[PDB]
Amino acid sequence: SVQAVQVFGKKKNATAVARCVQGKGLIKVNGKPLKLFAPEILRAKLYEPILILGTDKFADVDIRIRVAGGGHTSQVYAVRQAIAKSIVAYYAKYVDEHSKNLLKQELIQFDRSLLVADPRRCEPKK
Amino acid sequence: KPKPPAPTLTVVSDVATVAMEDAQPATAQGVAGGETSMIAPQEVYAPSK
Amino acid sequence: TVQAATKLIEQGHVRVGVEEVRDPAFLVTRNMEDFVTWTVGSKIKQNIMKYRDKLDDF
Amino acid sequence: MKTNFKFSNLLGTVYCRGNLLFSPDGTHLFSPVGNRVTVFNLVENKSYTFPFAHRKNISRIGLTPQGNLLLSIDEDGQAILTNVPRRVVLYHFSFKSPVTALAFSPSGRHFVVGLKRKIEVWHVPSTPDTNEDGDLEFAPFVRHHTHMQHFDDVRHLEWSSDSRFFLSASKDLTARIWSLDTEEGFVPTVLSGHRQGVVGAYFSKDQETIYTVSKDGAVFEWKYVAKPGHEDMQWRIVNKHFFMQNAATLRCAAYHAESNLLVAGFSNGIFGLYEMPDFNLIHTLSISQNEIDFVTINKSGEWLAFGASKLGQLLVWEWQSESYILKQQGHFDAMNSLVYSPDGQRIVTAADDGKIKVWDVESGFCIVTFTEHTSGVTACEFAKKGSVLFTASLDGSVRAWDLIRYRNFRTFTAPERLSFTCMAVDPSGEVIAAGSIDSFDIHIWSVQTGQLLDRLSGHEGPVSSLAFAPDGSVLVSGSWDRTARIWSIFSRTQTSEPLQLQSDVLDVAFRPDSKQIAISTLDGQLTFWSVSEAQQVSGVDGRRDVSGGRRITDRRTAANVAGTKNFNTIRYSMDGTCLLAGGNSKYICLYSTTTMVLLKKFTVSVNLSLSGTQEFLNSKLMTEAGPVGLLDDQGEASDLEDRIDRSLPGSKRGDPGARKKFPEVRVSGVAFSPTGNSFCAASTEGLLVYSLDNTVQFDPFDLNMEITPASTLAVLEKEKDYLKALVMAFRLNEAGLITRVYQAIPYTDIGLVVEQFPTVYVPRLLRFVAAQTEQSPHMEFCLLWIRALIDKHGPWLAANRGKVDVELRVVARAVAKMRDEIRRLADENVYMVDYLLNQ
Amino acid sequence: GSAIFAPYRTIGLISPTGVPFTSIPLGKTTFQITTSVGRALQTYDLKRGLNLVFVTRPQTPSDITATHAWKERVYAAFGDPRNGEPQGLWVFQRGKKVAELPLPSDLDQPIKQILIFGGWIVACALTRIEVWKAATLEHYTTIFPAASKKGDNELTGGAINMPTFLNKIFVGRKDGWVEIWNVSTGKLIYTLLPPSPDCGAVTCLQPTPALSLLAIAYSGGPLVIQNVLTDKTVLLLEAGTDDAPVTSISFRTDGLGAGQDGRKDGVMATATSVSGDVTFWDLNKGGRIMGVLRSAHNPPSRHNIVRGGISKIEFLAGQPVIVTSGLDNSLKTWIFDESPFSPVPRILHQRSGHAAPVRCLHFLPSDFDGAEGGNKWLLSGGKDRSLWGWSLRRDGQSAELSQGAIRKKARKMGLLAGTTTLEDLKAPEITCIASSLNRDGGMGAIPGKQMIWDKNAELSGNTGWESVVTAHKDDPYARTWFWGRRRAGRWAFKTGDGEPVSTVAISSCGTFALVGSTGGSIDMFNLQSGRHRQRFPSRFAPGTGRHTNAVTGIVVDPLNRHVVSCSLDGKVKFWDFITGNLVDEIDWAPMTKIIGCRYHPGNDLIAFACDDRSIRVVDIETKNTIREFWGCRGDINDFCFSPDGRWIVAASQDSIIRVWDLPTAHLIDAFRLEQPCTALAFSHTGEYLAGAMEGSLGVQIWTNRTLFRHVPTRQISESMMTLSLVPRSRWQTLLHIDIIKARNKPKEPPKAPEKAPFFLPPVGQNGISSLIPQETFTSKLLVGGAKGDYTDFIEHLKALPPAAADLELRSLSIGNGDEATNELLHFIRALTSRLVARRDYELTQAWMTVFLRLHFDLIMENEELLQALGEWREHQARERDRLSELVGYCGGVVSFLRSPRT
RNA sequence: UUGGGCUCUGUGGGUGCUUGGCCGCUGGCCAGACCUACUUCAAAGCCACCGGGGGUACCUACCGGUUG
Repeated sequence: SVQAVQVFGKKKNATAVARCVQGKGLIKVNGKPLKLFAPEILRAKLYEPILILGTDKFADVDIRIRVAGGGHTSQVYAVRQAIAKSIVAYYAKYVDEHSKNLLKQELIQFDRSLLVADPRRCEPKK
Repeated sequence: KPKPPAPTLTVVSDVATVAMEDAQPATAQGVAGGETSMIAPQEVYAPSK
Repeated sequence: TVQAATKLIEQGHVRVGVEEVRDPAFLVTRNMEDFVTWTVGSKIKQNIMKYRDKLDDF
Repeated sequence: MKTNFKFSNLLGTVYCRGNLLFSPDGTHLFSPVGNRVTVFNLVENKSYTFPFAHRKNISRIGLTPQGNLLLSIDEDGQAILTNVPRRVVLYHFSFKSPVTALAFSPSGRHFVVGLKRKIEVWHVPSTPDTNEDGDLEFAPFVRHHTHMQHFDDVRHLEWSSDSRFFLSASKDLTARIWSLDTEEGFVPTVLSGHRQGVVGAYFSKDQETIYTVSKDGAVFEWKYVAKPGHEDMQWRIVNKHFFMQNAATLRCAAYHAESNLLVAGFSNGIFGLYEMPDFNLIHTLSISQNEIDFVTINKSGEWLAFGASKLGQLLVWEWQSESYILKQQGHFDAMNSLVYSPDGQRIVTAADDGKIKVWDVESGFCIVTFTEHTSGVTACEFAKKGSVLFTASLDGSVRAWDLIRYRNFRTFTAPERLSFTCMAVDPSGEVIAAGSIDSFDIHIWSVQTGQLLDRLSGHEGPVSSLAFAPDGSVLVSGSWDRTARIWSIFSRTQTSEPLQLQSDVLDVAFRPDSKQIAISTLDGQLTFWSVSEAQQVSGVDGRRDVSGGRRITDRRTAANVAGTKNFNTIRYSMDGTCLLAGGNSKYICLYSTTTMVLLKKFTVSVNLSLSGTQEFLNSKLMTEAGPVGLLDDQGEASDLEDRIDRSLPGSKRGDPGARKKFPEVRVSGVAFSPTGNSFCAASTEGLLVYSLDNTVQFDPFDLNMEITPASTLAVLEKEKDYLKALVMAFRLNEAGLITRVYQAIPYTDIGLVVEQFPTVYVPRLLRFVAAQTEQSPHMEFCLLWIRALIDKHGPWLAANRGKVDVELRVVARAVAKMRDEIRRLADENVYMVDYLLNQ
Repeated sequence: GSAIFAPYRTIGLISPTGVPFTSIPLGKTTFQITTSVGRALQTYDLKRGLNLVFVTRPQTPSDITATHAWKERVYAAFGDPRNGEPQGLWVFQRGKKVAELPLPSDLDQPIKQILIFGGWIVACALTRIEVWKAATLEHYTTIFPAASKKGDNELTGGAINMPTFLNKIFVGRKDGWVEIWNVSTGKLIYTLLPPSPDCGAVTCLQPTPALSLLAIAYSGGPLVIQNVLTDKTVLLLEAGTDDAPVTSISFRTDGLGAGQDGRKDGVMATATSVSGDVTFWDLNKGGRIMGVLRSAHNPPSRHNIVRGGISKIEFLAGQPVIVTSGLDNSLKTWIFDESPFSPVPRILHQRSGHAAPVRCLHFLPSDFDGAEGGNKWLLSGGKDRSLWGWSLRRDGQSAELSQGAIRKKARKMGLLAGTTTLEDLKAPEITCIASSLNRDGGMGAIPGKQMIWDKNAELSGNTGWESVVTAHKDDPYARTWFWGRRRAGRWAFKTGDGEPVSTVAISSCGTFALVGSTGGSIDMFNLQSGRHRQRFPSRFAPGTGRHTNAVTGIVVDPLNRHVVSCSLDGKVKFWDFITGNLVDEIDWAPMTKIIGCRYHPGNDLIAFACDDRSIRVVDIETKNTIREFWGCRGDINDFCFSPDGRWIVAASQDSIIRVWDLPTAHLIDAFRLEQPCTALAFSHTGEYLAGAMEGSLGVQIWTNRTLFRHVPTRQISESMMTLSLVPRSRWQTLLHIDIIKARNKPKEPPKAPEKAPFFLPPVGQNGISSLIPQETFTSKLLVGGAKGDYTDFIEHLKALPPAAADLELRSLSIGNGDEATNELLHFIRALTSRLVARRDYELTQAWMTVFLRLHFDLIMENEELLQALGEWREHQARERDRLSELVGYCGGVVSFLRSPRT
């Protein structure tokens, strides 16, 4: 009813939950600000899909994020995949399908793992 | 699972391809085709003991 | 039970490997009784996932 | 490339349940498949079809004895007429009743048609082709007369020679004799007394004696003779005979009053032909095991034609020499795979019936079947050198045929007994791979050894799709492991690589420019990955882009129809520009592989006998008894071999039982003509062949204002500026114009023309001169043209090889055709006469 | 006339003119309605909906002025001879003219109305009544009434028979008199005078279901009912206002429906051609009224462009049904209700065409290759401010595309009562529409009910959104449409400049509708969203590319890379689609002023209409004009393409349509119409053309005589080794013709009886085939060798079928022992002749091959032909060496070019 | 915009290409009407779907006989 999509994010044993609902642009991880959540040097890496999308995509929404499990690199990676998959699914359910294809084409065009839980697998040379 | 794989023969003749074929007025094959006899020179004769 | 099952299949929610299912007498061999599962995106799948809280609309 | 694809010709079948006819000449063969009708020309091996269509299956066709006009009749009333040499629609018309009989008059003015009860004669409206100052009428069909002195279905009609009278075969055991007008020595009379129904009456040539053949195998010659008590003459029976076909009942009988021969076609698959007025058996023969649907004769009388409904089974049969003319087996299954040879003058199909069959694209005819495969046949594949095909089926065994001598020269079973569902082969023809539902490991064999090279593995479940890279090195498998597996094989140290997917795999295909590989996943998405940097160059959805639904027996809208949103297969274009895909769904998509858009979408059927083919259906035919096509009309017949229901309950795939009424549309695959400029989808109804209509659409390359056909002719004749004339001819791209100027240039200026000809315009010229090589009687002209081209642009074509690859291949097919057609005979004859002069 | 397009039909029409319908009952289950187009007549079914049963052919050359339909035949009088037009009456049956009525030569009057009864037909012209015996269709007499006054002698109103009176006609004068004449003797037997003679003229008259009572409608107002042999007035009614006279009347014979109980009969419907209302009276006690139907159509007005009225009423046979045909191209059949009482009927059937001409005209693209297809649905934007989806296939399955419960909106308000009117409530008229069914998924598009033009995405983006854009007159907002749902969507789009919309088009993929204003700005909206995304330009030099004038002619490339946009004055600007930015422009500012364009994909071709009466066609990639044309003489009304890039059709102000052949860059056709044609439309594949004239509502349909028959029309006006033509199949089977008969010999033989019938009667042309071309090949070859030209026998063997050819090639013989009698030697010399002719290398070598194959003993036994073999061998070795080196060079380097990295 | 909403029901259209309602139809009717005649010769066979193993007193059928 109310504009709401909910999207996971996957790593080895990091996993993250994010809730994309309508807003004016607030973003918090566990309730604390995004510019506060990381080992602060990876904060740019987390900032990435924002910097490809342009903020006005993020202008109309509001995201809560949950993360849990695992270490730091694991966590930040989970946050970014939740950001990406969540904003794609929010556009899917609530604006133009051509705009969803726009974000997906652009973001995937940048980096593959921002949309796929490509799992670390166990196939050495046999 | 399909069947037991059974041994099976099929006796060929020495006729041409267009003789083996089904019923048409004129084959898709041209003229360089229409003469090979379904069996190689190895088939028509094998030098052996 | 077989009411829910049969009605479910009539409105078509059960893929078998790749095909869909309309005709509730598709006999299922022992080899196929693993690859039965639910279809591309149905609300039954989302009943499952809405319950176990892995509901991810993507 | 330029994508303006239009409906070219039909193939994939030979016939359907419906009326067969001859041209009044005797060369053109008129056959119904479904709704669309095809003609086969029997002297030059030619064939095509007509661009009309019909919403149901065809029941009866008629033709004028002059020839040029055809009137096609589907069931449930609706009808369309067409001009046969200029194969266009002329008129549409609505009957509102199910036909049962049809006969054009030899007058070329009338035709008699039978709706089940009512009987109607209609005049034939004029055509704009036949009047000089004339046009189409608005409601052109005009009712002439109609009679309802009858009680049942009206089975057959036969005019007289004079077009004054005709006989009608009923179903209520009667025949009826009528006059077009009110004659003087005529009564609109009736022939009575039978046991099992007049299936066919016939006049003689002399309009004195007549015949009625009846379904219980009973013939009756009648004459207009007096009553046996002696102004007082009656059309009464003078003699009768039976065919002692013991345990059947015939269905279709024809009779040439010209040569006075009668042919009879039966329920036990064996027909009999007879010298009728003396009733002497010419002979009999079993054409099939099933039965006979329709029988016809040549106008001259030398040929017999038979269409059997159940199996494909169209055969024309020369009786005087006791040999066939053609005997064609069409699919009673779904066409699980299709592929042209790299030659591309032939397609081999494989259906789930067991039969596999090689047909040629020219002539539309089947040259061969292989039938040793004891189960439904899944996919097949060709090599680079194309002289060998590989087949995999559901018998659990792979077989490999050389395609110059046509034998199973390789036979595999896998040891731990599998059941194959997808196969592929190395392009060089060195190793086969096959992938299964029994044991999910993927299997590689080597064509020379034939013993098992290796199980590969790395798959959570069965491998659904198989494809090879045309270089010879890289494999891809695709499977419900949620994996796309790139298999690095023919280095020393083999490896895998995953492309993980958010979803599951249904098909994989390649770019000939082997950097690019695409995946069809069942959520609908298509994805192109760069093959070395194993990474997504692009992805796109296809759910709504193929969402065509409401298959019968579904209580969903065509909104939410699952399993009509899977792209069964994909294929890039011959250059590698447009991905073509098509599935279990009404529609086929065609996309650009650069910026990922729908270039072109195309329908797979218009028909409506078949099931889920028009994404909304209606509140008329939905009864309260459920959907109306579904109440079992296998329960109402007179044919016991129809009333039997040998089905088991619910098996979505193949069996002899064959519930096989209202099949759905599944568009079982597509294949591009490797010569380019044509492709064909293989579908449950048949095999629809679209081409590139570059003839009836104007398309210049890069024109100027002052470039006109008159100006081309001016610089041709007066100025004789040959290069400029050629390049403006190409710049216009008009077919007859370019043909004319090509013939116009003499064979000496070709060298300077190619010497200062532009490389922007070379490749289309190579295609065109290949077309000239294919279609024109000017060989040495074309060949010296080619020699000059290769002399000039040998280095440049060797530099590119890839933007020009399909044109290079069509040059290859031109030269190879000329070579294997002529120069073999040339050498053979010079050696022949040399030894004969040596004596 | 023209050379390409033949006239086929005028559509958009059920009953626009003033002529009333005529209605017959078929059996006890159907009622035929018959209505005049104006150049034809159609007959509709009543029970089977309101689909069209018969269409009248051929067209009358003039406007029809009268009709009536009997048990089978359609009698139609056409022609007002007072202005030029030839007149006549025709007899049709089942849409086709069976007969023609013999007019009196002395008829300088248009023929008003028609009546049929007994064995006689009577036809009233202006003051004159002519009679034919219907049993013979022959002229019998002519009735001439007389009055003292030039006015009073006029036969207004009409005439009728009573049901129980033998051969008596009842006519109304321009005076208030009704005259009874016996038609058998042709004698005026009686006349009846109007009571209270202030009433002027009998405006109508109708027999009642009771015996011998006539109802008379007076232009002065009174409705009277009178005994017609007693001359006894039954009732007066003051129902006609002075300048608002009644048009006509009818009684209810259904047997019940009056007295407010449902338990009474005798109801009168009456109507006036000044209104759009009709009126209902219970006749029993006081002849009371009970019920007004308010605005059953649009009433006629001269202040407005709206056209309408009420041309007739009728109670049919004994049922609650009443038809009214108006002049608003309008039929609505009404129905009395039983279970309650009701004053009025409610509607139960309808067919409608516009009340004003058609402004814009457009076709629908194919259900991409299916049946909904090229030539089914044509959208028409009528100057009655509406949008209609017309069916070329079955005219009934056309429909309006409503804008809601608009009629109920009016009824809640007072648009139907007595402020603006209903056209002023519906959206303004239509500048230009574009369609794209690249998403138009039909009735399922949005499940539910949706708001309209407002100024949620899962379900929508699953199936389907709106698909038709329309530019309107003076709104700054342009409008969307759900095509496959037949209603207005929810989306309007402004310009942002606020200037009223100039023109609108849509993406190749149904995604963004794009509008260009008269202010200059170009805007883009995503339909699934209904959201603005791009203005042209946003913020060469970027940021500054705005059009300085009105913007007509905006389209997009189908790849959606570049969008081309024409300013009315000045230039055409091409824009990077994704960036919203001006890439490349072309200006003709100081000499032209571009007034439109059409763009055909499949050709990358655009024609531009420019105010110097010219059309400039550009190929879009090479960014330069390619095909300019100067043929027009007024301003360009409308132009359209060919499917193929071969034709351009154009209509101008002077009712002159000129057609150009694009490849030859020439004039083909030019033809003048009776009216200026406003809009042009061409079927999405090449069969049909639809043109929209001015004034005449209901567009015209033409066919493609070129698509059927070939026309040679090119009149630009102002007012060496070769092959043959033989089947490759034929010569290859001539070489291979034993093995084919092996493969066509049946595996199991046919089982002939032991009693074999010897001497079957033969078939074909006297025992042998029809395939032998009919008129001694040895005589032919021998006389060619007596001559030097073997070419007759050569062409004979060329035209041979393969069996007879093999028979002939085995049938040779040396003969008597002479060099002039050996067909073998003559054959070899014919072959050497063809080789030095360099004509048929293939057939030559093939016939040589099979000849060598089956005559070897004789040729190694004879040397007189071995000489010929040696000479021919020299020639063939030369040809073989040349061609072999050539083709081997070609194929070898073909292989080297196809696989060089080895 | 001088009231509006949800929800349900009822009618017509269309959800496929525009050739009559009926009959004892080369014709007639729709208000119908006429109503019971005339008569030379029964038919050619075959096929024909029941769940499995098992019993056969009686019945049916087939085959081969028997009195009359």
